[PDB]
Amino acid sequence: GPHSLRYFVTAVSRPGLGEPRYMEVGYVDDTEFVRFDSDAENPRYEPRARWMEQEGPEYWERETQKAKGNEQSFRVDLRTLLGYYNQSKGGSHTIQVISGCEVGSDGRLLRGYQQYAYDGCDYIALNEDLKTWTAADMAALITKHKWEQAGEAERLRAYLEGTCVEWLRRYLKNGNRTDSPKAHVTHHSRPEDKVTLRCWALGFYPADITLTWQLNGEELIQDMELVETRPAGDGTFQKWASVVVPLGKEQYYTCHVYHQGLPEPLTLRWEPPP
Amino acid sequence: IQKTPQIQVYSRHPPENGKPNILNCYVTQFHPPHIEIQMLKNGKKIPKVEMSDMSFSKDWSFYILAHTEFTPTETDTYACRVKHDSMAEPKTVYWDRDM
Amino acid sequence: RAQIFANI
Repeated sequence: GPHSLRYFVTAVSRPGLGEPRYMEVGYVDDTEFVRFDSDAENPRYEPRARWMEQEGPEYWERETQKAKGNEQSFRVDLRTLLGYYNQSKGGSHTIQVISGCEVGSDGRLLRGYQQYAYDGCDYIALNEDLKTWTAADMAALITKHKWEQAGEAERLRAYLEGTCVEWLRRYLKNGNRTDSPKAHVTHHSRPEDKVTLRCWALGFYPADITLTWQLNGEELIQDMELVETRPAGDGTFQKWASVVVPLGKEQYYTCHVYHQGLPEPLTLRWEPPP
Repeated sequence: IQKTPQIQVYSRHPPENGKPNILNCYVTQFHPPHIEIQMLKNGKKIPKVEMSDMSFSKDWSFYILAHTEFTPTETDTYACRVKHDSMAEPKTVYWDRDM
Repeated sequence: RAQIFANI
């Protein structure tokens, strides 16, 4: 199926407290594989996926010096944006970028992209055509005009069609995992002709999962409570879904768990101890 | 433009009284990135809390996971307390062992 | 490999 290489960059000023903090984080198919964090005496690129130890010292040195140069560019940009928006030199501000390529299973580029934000709002984006920009406000129009006058789009297209695709192929080669959920139902009291049935999924990877409760062959959507899927902190994820049911009718409800690691969806009910 | 953190407090493994475990405070959907996270046992700050690296999502918002080693018991209360510029006062969320 | 960014 398709694959992607994306970098998520952050630059955050902290006036009067130090130099901006700069981070560059890389993802192959949405799994983090490298990170650079400027907050250090002699900051360096670090692997974040174990298979990255395959790259030799020259790789780490090159990526480190390039990140340091990127960091210094964003330090300038933070100052430039104060001028564009007529903002005080005293406040903290944040630039973020997501930049990368998505390729199909045939190795062709499906989409290259680069999106900037300033203080949490869209600022400028590269259009699908890889030739033009969409500015979000008047300040980003200044950037757009500058990048249009500088042949920036062609430089970026060369990166997205060339370097990005080529290294993505190398990383996929070097890095080529599911863990099925284990599920169970717990039982808890409610104002007390009612009981809460909570269906748990634990120990699964990747994070994508769907939990439903059924009564009389139909899914309960009204009043089903769900938590956002969350990290266990060991590389696996958790989720639960709960419903309030009448006391004594627990066996009329069924939890269904759907996940890519499973041969077929799980079906389960509350199992009162013997 | 600011985004208020969403917080979940929960154990890594189903909690069993007397059995060592890890208590997580997962904090998501916030902006700006600066945030101060503490965990609290019976109303008092826990000194050893670990912090994952911070990341951000496609919608620009940041997320981070705080955790501490703990051994639950029937009566001890745990909480996570988050101070962030989007809120006038720190937000406290208590651990519910059934969630 | 991350690109070299251009100043805004």
